[PDB]
Amino acid sequence: DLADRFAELERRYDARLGVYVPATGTTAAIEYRADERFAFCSTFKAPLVAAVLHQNPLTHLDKLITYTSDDIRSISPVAQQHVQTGMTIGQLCDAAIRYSDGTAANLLLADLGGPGGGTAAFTGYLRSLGDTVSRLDAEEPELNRDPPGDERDTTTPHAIALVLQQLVLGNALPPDKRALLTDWMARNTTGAKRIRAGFPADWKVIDKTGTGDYGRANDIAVVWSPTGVPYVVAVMSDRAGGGYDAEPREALLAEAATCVAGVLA
Amino acid sequence: DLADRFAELERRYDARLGVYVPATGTTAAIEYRADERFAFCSTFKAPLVAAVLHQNPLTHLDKLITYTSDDIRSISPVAQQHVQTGMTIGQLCDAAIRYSDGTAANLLLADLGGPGGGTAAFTGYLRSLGDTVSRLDAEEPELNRDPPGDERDTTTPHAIALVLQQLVLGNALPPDKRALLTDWMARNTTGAKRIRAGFPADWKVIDKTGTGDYGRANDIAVVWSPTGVPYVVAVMSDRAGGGYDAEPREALLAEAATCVAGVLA
Amino acid sequence: DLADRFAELERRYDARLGVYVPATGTTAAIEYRADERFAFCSTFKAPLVAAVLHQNPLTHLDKLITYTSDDIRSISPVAQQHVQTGMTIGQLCDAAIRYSDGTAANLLLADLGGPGGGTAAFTGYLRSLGDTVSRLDAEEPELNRDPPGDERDTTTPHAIALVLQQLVLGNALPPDKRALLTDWMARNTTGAKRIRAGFPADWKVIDKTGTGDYGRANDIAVVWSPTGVPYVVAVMSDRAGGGYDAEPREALLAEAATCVAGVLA
Amino acid sequence: DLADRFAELERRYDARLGVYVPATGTTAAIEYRADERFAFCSTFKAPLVAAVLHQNPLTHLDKLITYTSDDIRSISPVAQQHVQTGMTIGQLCDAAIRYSDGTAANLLLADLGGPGGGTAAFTGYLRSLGDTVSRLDAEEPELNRDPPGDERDTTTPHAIALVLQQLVLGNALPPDKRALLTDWMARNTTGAKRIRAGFPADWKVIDKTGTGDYGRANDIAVVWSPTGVPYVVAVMSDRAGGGYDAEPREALLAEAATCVAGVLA
Ligand SMILES: *C(=O)/C=C/N[C@@H](C(=O)O)C(C)(C)S(=O)O
Ligand SMILES: *C(=O)/C=C/N[C@@H](C(=O)O)C(C)(C)S(=O)O
Ligand SMILES: *C(=O)/C=C/N[C@@H](C(=O)O)C(C)(C)S(=O)O
Ligand SMILES: *C(=O)/C=C/N[C@@H](C(=O)O)C(C)(C)S(=O)O
Repeated sequence: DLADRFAELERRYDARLGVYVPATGTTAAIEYRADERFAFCSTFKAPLVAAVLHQNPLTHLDKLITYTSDDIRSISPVAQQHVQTGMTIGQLCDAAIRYSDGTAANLLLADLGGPGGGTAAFTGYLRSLGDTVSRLDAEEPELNRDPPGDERDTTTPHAIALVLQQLVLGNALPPDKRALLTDWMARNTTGAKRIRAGFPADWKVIDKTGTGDYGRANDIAVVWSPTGVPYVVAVMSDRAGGGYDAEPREALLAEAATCVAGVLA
Repeated sequence: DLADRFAELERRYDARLGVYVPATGTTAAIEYRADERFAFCSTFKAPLVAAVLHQNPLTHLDKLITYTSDDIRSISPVAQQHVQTGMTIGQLCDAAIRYSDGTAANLLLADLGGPGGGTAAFTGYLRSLGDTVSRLDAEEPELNRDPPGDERDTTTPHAIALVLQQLVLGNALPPDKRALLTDWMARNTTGAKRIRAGFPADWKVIDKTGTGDYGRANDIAVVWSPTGVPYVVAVMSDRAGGGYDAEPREALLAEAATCVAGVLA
Repeated sequence: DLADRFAELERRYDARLGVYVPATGTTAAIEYRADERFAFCSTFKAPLVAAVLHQNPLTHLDKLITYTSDDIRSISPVAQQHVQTGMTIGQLCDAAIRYSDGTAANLLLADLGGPGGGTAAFTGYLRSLGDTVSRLDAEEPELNRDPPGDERDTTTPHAIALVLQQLVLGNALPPDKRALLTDWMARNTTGAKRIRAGFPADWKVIDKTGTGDYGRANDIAVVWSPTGVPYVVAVMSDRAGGGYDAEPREALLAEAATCVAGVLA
Repeated sequence: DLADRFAELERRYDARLGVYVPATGTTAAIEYRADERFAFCSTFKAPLVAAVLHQNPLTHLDKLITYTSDDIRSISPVAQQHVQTGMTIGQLCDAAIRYSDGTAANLLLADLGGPGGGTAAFTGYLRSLGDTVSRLDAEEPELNRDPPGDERDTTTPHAIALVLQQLVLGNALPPDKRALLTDWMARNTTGAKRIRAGFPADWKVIDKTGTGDYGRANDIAVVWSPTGVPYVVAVMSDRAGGGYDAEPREALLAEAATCVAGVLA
């Protein structure tokens, strides 16, 4: 009967809440709008880094990439400060995950190559991981402002949680590459008020946030209980009824994570 | 059903969980063995300090009390450093709440005066708050050693929660005296791994812990939601099956408070 | 003295360092190459929006400005996503201060009006604050790429400090317009590795950075001691011996700010 | 001329200040009352843990130590909650450093073995490292209330900084034991408003604090530059002119640390 509390949070925040938690040997899966489509936003930056790491040897992280002023089309708090110096693949992976750097994600997508600047190649990496519903059709910041009902650049809480499970807890990556992604998400600096704020301090939380227009605000995370049991939590939400200028509500994601924590205790 | 999760941690930690959260205008009351009798242990020092504040004026806190080395009976991290100087009533209140000092509580009990070192006077104060169930018959450290089934020095999560609601949230004390009591519990240094560990960091938590033999571990608390809504959480537990030297499981209290936080979210 | 440490980092980083801390009532004035001219770079946007605040009332902030793709010339993380909808006056101020948007600054210069994109109007506001030395002649991205020795688009560490002192601590703007200017500089997102990284955490730091070619890296800041004492710190630097594409060294600005924080404590 | 700022801090805070920083290869040695005697306070718990580490193998840290209520003679936030279950030697080393547990330090002194609870063995360990000035004669908390002028339980900022240098940067311990002591001092929870508050955030600071009567406030630490250069900072202070109940001033230690940070920059 956890769907009642989730439905009450939707009424309180005027939002559509989507929550999925994969099942464990001891607990059942938590599902609220798990198979509904929400916008990817910056949450695609976590499997994108894994895609770059998967198709390249570890030595590729030192390849320097140079870009111009016209490449910075969205908020890039790190790419903005290295236009003259350039950036390696590893620095692009660090900025895309920890600071949600918009330009870093577009260069990482271009590093994947192929049509669409790497969007079709990234979606192919999800299909190889069993993901059958997610899709990425544009770059930043276009993928954030898709109209409601448009299935472009959307995923499901059920789909993105399984992808995050194989990248961190599964064997989709070797231990050396998987340890790089886990450390990057563990030091994320944009999710202090989302899933991290809903879980107690003794719980470990690595995450990658995502914000867009129409009040969109998601956060995919892997949590560790104080005893050490790992759970994957996928929380996504939008407020498309409020319009394009709808303000996201980070408290809804923090409140939903507090509901999930009581069930996982 | 929260009672099912409240019935698993008993089997998981081999304990007897007692939870009570007084109902508010928006939320219902959380009950699990709420009317079952649990030992006061060191939690009685919260209504004990409020008793001294109730009968005595503000200037009574500056009254010095002397004591010899014979009066130090239980754990007294502060009393073992003022045997030559003595402590004023205010210091004994600060030591009894924040550090759970055993000798300070015995001195505050004798400060109430009466039969048995101020125990009957203490129970008499509990009766004025409408609590006719709880009782205190012994002094430190004998009240922690009462065998199970015995009703001496016992209380219930139902009756101690309403008492804390009257003292901290109600009008049991005038505002200037109530501000002093809340500050001491807000700076408690013995409850980091109990209710404070089970609630998210953005929740304010004041508490007074209680430990004892037979695996007794209690924590009565008044928590505040990130929006400012106040609740009262009373969690008590023991493991009488493990014998006299049963080990108290602090993780059971912290894990129980997370369940309460989920429903209260 | 401080001048010898200020003469060491220049050798450590192969740069030309310029510091100025205007004297307050308590301590003296820290000066090192204070009157030597350094490039304005993106630091001119701090007094720019203050000029737009001064000669227009508060209702002018709501004025909409429509622009095309050809107007995007320098880096513009915020201005590049509002080509169809346009931006307001206040939105251009927030983007030019917090994100150092080049397009927003070139539009703010045009909003002040006048000849040559209104650069003389900008300097037409500096002498009114007493600044005789500083000058601005070009728009982005041309003011950043002036050759060394040229005096166009230059100020001095002595010249832009007292203006920042007048604009944050003096009486240059009314309180209604002062609150907005200070808030925008406190939420700056382009200078976490400069003066902010040099001062301890308990020091409030508002700033507006500036970076350009020839290894030019500036940061003007108003810091507050843990006790509430305000100070104006202006650190400008270039590397005019390494070519047009010399790498700017942010570490020198953070080390110089630490060398300023020592005497101020 | 850095001794001029240390004197003004002595004048402003009404306290005697002791500061020593051992000279590295690039910088010189910073001294201010470095050879004067200051009380040990809780700073002796850093070499005490290293003493137990040095005299015993790694698996000795798993030995369970049991104690009674009488062993809690000072503030012991960790030992007070483990009277029933007991504490291992590894847990005693953690609590003595991170939480400055009083009972844990006394038990570790007994683990060293020797006359008067093992204080003669701890002093002998300091003589082994080359320290011929420091001395420990009392236990907790008697070593904190010594009168001014007494050499009992005192060291010097010059001697304690050289002891801490070999224990962390030197090779007084093998890398396995040395990594445990460094990790414990890195996660200290009692020095937030002392040396840590005086250094920029991008400097890594491990430390152990000390506080006692007569306004005594010490903090020994090892800091790391943003580039990775290590320095040892020993800051001690008292206010013995203010009497037994003289309040300590943590801001004096934080302000003196900011002066050292600017010189080491
Ligand atoms: C994730 O990829 C984020 C984009 N950032 C959003 C934000 O809330 O800052 C936008 C859509 C507003 S942006 O293009 O900066
Ligand atoms: C508060 O009054 C005390 C509970 N005392 C326990 C403790 O953990 O300190 C005992 C059982 C150890 S005690 O009889 O002091
Ligand atoms: C102020 O806003 C500065 C722009 N300066 C440079 C920068 O790194 O941001 C450039 C390279 C964009 S300048 O191109 O002419
Ligand atoms: C280590 O230096 C401290 C022991 N405790 C002191 C403190 O300030 O925490 C005292 C002075 C309170 S004590 O004598 O326990």
